[PDB]
Amino acid sequence: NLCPFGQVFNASNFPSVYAWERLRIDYAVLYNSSSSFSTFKCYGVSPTKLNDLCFSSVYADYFVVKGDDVRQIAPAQTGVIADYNYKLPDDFTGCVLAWNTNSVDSKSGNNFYYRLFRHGKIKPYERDISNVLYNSAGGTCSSISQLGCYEPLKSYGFTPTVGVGYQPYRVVVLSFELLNAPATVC
Amino acid sequence: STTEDRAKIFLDNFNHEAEDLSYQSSLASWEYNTNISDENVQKMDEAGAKWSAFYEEQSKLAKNYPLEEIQTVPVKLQLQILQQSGSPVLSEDKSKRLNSILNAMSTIYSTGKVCKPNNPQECFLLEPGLDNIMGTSKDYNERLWAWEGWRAEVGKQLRPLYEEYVVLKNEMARGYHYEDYGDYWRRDYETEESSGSGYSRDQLMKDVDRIFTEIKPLYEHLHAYVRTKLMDTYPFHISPTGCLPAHLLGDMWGRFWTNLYPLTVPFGQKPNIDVTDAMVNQGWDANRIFKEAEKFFVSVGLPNMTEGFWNNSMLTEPGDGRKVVCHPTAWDLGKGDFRIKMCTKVTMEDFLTAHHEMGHIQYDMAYATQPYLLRNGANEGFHEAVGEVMSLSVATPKHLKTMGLLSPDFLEDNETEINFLLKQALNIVGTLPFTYMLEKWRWMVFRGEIPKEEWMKKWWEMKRDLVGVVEPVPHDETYCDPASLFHVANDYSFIRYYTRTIFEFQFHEALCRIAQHDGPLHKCDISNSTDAGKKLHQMLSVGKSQPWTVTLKDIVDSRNMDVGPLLRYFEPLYTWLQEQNRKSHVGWNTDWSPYSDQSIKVRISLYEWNDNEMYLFRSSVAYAMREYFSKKNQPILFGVENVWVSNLKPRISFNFHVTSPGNVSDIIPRSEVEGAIRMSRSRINDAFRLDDNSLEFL
Ligand SMILES: *[C@@H]1O[C@H](CO)[C@@H](O[C@@H]2O[C@H](CO)[C@@H](O)[C@H](O)[C@H]2NC(C)=O)[C@H](O)[C@H]1NC(C)=O
Ligand SMILES: *[C@@H]1O[C@H](CO)[C@@H](O[C@@H]2O[C@H](CO)[C@@H](O)[C@H](O)[C@H]2NC(C)=O)[C@H](O)[C@H]1NC(C)=O
Ligand SMILES: *[C@@H]1O[C@H](CO)[C@@H](O[C@@H]2O[C@H](CO)[C@@H](O)[C@H](O)[C@H]2NC(C)=O)[C@H](O)[C@H]1NC(C)=O
Ligand SMILES: *[C@@H]1O[C@H](CO)[C@@H](O)[C@H](O)[C@H]1NC(C)=O
Ligand SMILES: *[C@@H]1O[C@H](CO)[C@@H](O)[C@H](O)[C@H]1NC(C)=O
Repeated sequence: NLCPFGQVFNASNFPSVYAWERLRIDYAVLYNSSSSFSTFKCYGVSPTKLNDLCFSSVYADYFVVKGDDVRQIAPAQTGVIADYNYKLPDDFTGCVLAWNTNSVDSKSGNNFYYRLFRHGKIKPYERDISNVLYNSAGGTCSSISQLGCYEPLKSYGFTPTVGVGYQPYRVVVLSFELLNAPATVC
Repeated sequence: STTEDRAKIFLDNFNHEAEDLSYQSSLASWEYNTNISDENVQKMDEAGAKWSAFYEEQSKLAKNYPLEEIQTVPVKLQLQILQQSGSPVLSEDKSKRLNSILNAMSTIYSTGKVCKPNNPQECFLLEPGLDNIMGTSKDYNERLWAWEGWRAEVGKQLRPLYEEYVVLKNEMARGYHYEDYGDYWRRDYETEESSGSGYSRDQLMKDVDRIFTEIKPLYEHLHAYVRTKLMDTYPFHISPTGCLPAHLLGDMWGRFWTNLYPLTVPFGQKPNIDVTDAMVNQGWDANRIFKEAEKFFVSVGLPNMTEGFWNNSMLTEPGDGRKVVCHPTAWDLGKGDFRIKMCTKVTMEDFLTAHHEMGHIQYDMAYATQPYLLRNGANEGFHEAVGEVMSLSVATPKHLKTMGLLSPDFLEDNETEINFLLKQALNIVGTLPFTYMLEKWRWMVFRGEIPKEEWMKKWWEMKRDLVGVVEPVPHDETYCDPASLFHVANDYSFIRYYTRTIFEFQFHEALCRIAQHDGPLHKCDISNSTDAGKKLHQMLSVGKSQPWTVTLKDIVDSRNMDVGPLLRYFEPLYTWLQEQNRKSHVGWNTDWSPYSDQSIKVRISLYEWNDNEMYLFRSSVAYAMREYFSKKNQPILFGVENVWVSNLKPRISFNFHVTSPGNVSDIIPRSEVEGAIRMSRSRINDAFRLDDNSLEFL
C-alpha cells in the first residue's frame, strides 16, 4: 500500500551541506526516477537484489554540495566535506545518490554554505551549525579585523555558468543499520 | 598553531574567497567585452575594485607568514606570489603621478594623428590609415612621410612622459627589493630548487644574448635576401651592403617582415596555400571551425569542451546590436568556466587563430585543479608558445588535405616548402632581433647604463648593430622612437615573444619526435598521436606549481633554453638562402644611412657649445639656404626643422644635411649646400666670432 520513500527527492529546497537533516522512515523509484542520478555508488548492499534483507529503519540525509565535492560523500574519504561538513563511517552500508541541479539550485539568489574551518575533524553523523568565528590558534577572536581569524562558513557561490564541477548537486544518502531489528518494518 | 600550521589555513581562506571574487570580476569583464555600453563599463569599477582591494588586503596579511620555516613547495610558492605586493611601496602623490603618466601615454598613442605636409586637413590615426600605408604602400616618399610624421607628432609628446615614467617605475621597483624596473619585469624566469642551482634574473639576459648570437647567421642570410629583393623595387635607395631603411619593412616599427612577402616572394608562379575558397564552397561556418579544432584536440588525447564553452562563449559577430571590440582572445573566467571571445570568419587565418585560442583554452583547462595563485603559465612564454605550437601542425598541407579543404591534386613540390618557410621566417625569424634589441634597450634604460641624453643615440646605434636597420632621417634626443610602439607606451613586457618563439619551436621538435614523425620538421602533424598528447598534457597541468626549468625538462629533455629546434625548422630555408646569397653580400655595415652621402661633416675648433649654439648654427644654415636659393629665383622658406644633425659628438664634430620644406624625402644635394655655405661664409660664423679655420666644413 504505502511505503514512505518520496517527498525527499522532490522537495522544493535542500539545506547546505553543514545543515543536513535526516528522516525517520519502495525502491523501484531509484531506477525509474524523476531525475536521472549522476552518482549511484552503493556500498555494502547492492542496488540489484536489494529488497531481500529487510531493514527496520532508514535514514535519508539530504544536502547540496559542489560538483567536485560529490566524491567526498563515501566511506573512508578525506576532504573538507568529510572532515568538517558530513562524515560517513568506515563500515557504512547503503547507497549514495546525487544529481545535477544547476537549473534549480543555482538560478535563485540564495546561498549555499560549507564549513571550511573547524577545530578538529568531525565524527560520523555529527551536525555542526555553529557560526562562531574560527581562530587559528584557538579560542574565539570575535573580530574579523585581526590576524589568524577567519569566517568558517564559506559560500559555494552558485552561478548557472560555472560548468560541471562547480555546479550544485543534490545528494541524498540512504543509510541502514543492517543489524538493528526490533521487528517494526520488514 | 605555528608557521606552516597557519599559513596553509591562511591560503585556504584566501583561495575559497579569491575564487569567488575573481569569478565575479571576470564575469563583469566578459559582460563588458561582449556588450560594450555605458552601464557595462561601470561594472568593472564595482567588481574589479573589490577584487583589487581584497588582493591588496590579503597581500598585506601574507607578510605575517615568513618564507622561512615553511618547507612544502606549493604553499611557499603561493606565499611567494603573495607577499610581493599588489600595493606598490610608493608615495600617494607619486602613485597618482604614475597613473596619470600611464594614462597620458595610452591616450597619446591611441589618439595620435599624423597629417599630410600638403593639404593638412586630412590626418591619419595609427590603426585607421597609417598601418594601411605601412602595410600596403610601396611608395618610398609616402612611407617616409608616414614614418616621420609618427614619432615626431607622437613620440616627441611621449619623450618626457617616458623619462618621468622610467624614474617613477625605478622608484617603485626599488621598493619591491629589486634594483630596476627591468629586474622587476624579470621576477618571472626566477626559480629555486636546491643548493642555489635555480634560474636567476641575470641568467635570462645571458640566455637571450646567447640565443641571439646563435640565430645570427640565419637572420643575416634572411636580411641579405630581403635586401636583395628590396632592390628590384626601390632602386637607388637601398645600399647593396648597407642596412635596411626603417620605413621599408612592412610596418611602422619593422617588427614583423611578413608584409614584405609580395615583394620578396620566391617562385611567384607557384601559388601559396589558401583554403578559404574551399572553406566557403563547402558551407563552413564558425561552429564547423571550432568543432574541427575540438576534433583536432581530441585526436591527440586532450579533452572535449566543457559544454559551457559552446553556450556562454560567442563565436560569431552578434546579430543583435551590441558593440564589441573584435580581437581574438581566450577567457579563463575561473570556477570551471572557459570561454573564447572572437569575431571569426570563414578564413584560413581565422581557422588557425581558432586553433590558437583553443590551445590557450586547453592550456587553461589543465591547471584548473591547482590553487588560484598557481593557475597560470609556468613562465610568460609557455602560454603563448603552446598557443602557437598547437596551430603549427594544422597549417601543414597534410592536415588540410585530410579535412578535404585542400584538393588531392595540389602539388607539394620543394618550391612551396621554400615559400612557406620564407613566409614563416618573415613572421618568426625577422621579429627576433627586433624583440631582443628593444628589450635590451629597455633593460639598459631602466638599469641606467643608457643616460637620458643618449637614449636615441644608443637606440639607433644598437638598432643598426643588432637588427641591421638604419634610420632614414636623424633623430635627436627630442624624439622617442621606442615609445611609438604599443608595448612600450602601454607598459608591457616584450621578451615574452622571444621566449614564446624559442619554447614554441622546442615544443614542436619534442612533440614531433614523440609522434614518430619521419620527414622534415616543418611538414609535421601531431594529430592522431596519443603519445604526444600525454607528454603535452603533463606540462599544461603543472601550471606554475613547479619551476619552468624542470617542467621544460619533462617535455623537451633540457632544462635550458635551446634554439636548435628553431634552426632545424628553417634548415631547408637556410641552405636555400645560402645558395641564393652566393653572389651577394651577407651582412651589413653600420656606417651607411639614406642621408649619409648627402651630409656635410663639420668640425669644431672652439665660443663654447651648449644646445643654444646648435640652434644658432641651424638658423645660420637655414638662412644661408634661403639666401642661396633667393639668387636662383626659387623662394623657399628653409627653417631650423629643415636642418638635421647626425653623428653629434658635442666635443669635436658633427654631420648635417638640409631637407626641402614640406618634403622630408627631398634631401638637398651636397653640392647645393656647400655652394650655399661658400656663398654665405661670412655671416654663418660672424655670429660665433670665429674664422673659417675653426669650422672647416669638410
Ligand atoms: C547589454 O547591456 C545592456 C545595458 O548596457 C543590457 O540592458 C539591461 O538589461 C537588464 C536586464 O534586466 C535591465 O535590467 C537593464 O535596465 C538594461 N539596461 C539598459 C541600459 O538597457 C542588455 O540586457 C545587455 N544584453 C546582453 C545580451 O547581455
Ligand atoms: C585520424 O585517424 C582517423 C581514423 O584513423 C581518421 O579518420 C578517417 O580517416 C580516413 C582516411 O583519411 C577517412 O577515409 C575516413 O573518412 C575518416 N573517418 C572515419 C573513419 O570516421 C582521420 O582522418 C585521421 N586524422 C588525421 C589528421 O590524420
Ligand atoms: C618629394 O621628394 C621626392 C624625392 O626627392 C620626390 O619623389 C621623386 O623622387 C625621384 C627620385 O627619388 C625623382 O626622380 C622624381 O622626380 C621625384 N618626383 C616624382 C613625382 O616622381 C617627390 O616628387 C617630392 N614631392 C612630393 C610632393 O612628394
Ligand atoms: C567528445 O565529444 C564527442 C561528441 O560530443 C564524443 O563522441 C566523444 O566521445 C567525446 N570525447 C571525450 C573524451 O569526452
Ligand atoms: C627542387 O628540386 C629540384 C630537383 O631535385 C632542384 O633542381 C631544385 O633546385 C629544387 N628547388 C629548391 C627550391 O629546393
